[PDB]
Amino acid sequence: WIPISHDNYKQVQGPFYHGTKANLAIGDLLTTGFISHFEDGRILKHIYFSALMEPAVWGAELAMSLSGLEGRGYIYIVEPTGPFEDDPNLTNKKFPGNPTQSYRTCEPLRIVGVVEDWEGHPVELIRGMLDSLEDLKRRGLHVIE
Ligand SMILES: CO[C@H]1/C=C/O[C@@]2(C)Oc3c(C)c(O)c4c(O)c(c(/C=N/N5CCN(C)CC5)c(O)c4c3C2=O)NC(=O)/C(C)=C\C=C\[C@H](C)[C@H](O)[C@@H](C)[C@@H](O)[C@@H](C)[C@H](OC(C)=O)[C@@H]1C
Ligand SMILES: CO[C@H]1/C=C/O[C@@]2(C)Oc3c(C)c(O)c4c(O)c(c(/C=N/N5CCN(C)CC5)c(O)c4c3C2=O)NC(=O)/C(C)=C\C=C\[C@H](C)[C@H](O)[C@@H](C)[C@@H](O)[C@@H](C)[C@H](OC(C)=O)[C@@H]1C
Repeated sequence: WIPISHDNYKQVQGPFYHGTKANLAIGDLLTTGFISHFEDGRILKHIYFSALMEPAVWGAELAMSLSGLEGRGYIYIVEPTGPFEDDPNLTNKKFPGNPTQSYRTCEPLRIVGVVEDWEGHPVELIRGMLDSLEDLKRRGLHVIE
């Protein structure tokens, strides 16, 4: 397993997926739903995406739940427009390496397509992460812009 950094992200093949509450068209830039999060003594602002579909399904479900909104989110096929790196939240935490192929970037995502069809996770599965994210939100440690 090879860590993805600003030195080697160009070696990562798409496609990529992003889950969100944002309602945008193909060709639009995602400048919304960046996450302000605490890391190494400061707030950083990143948008998150994956080379696999399922992490974006989680991203859409949690975007909708944290926003208190009804229904399924949106999943976009995306390209980063600047350097990206492993999401440290999902890298050498619960699993070795970055098995969900989840990445973060400081620059907007380009929407290049839409995912229409997916099977969601049961809400019970979403509740434990939502509880944790609600607390981090209250503490200003992870905040959707
Ligand atoms: C694609 O990721 C998803 C599913 C992966 O599928 C799956 C199978 O692969 C996972 C990987 C590779 C992990 O590394 C991981 C993990 O590191 C983690 C929790 C569980 N966290 N919590 C719930 C259990 N509770 C005891 C502790 C808090 C996980 O479940 C997973 C996990 C999975 O379930 N982290 C922790 O336990 C700790 C120490 C802190 C958590 C902090 C916040 C809450 C999270 O970081 C937020 C910012 C998000 O990152 C997640 C919600 C992910 O949603 C997205 C869209 O990113 C989600 C895991
Ligand atoms: C008393 O301890 C606190 C210090 C407060 O004050 C303050 C100013 O000083 C801090 C120090 C000195 C840290 O060293 C620190 C830190 O190392 C860290 C996060 C924040 N972590 N996350 C932010 C969200 N993001 C999506 C995931 C990573 C922090 O906020 C802090 C932090 C503060 O905020 N984390 C990480 O580096 C990594 C790599 C992962 C952590 C994973 C989970 C999420 C955490 O373990 C959860 C379960 C909590 O245990 C902490 C958040 C503590 O919060 C409480 C109330 O217990 C906090 C350390």
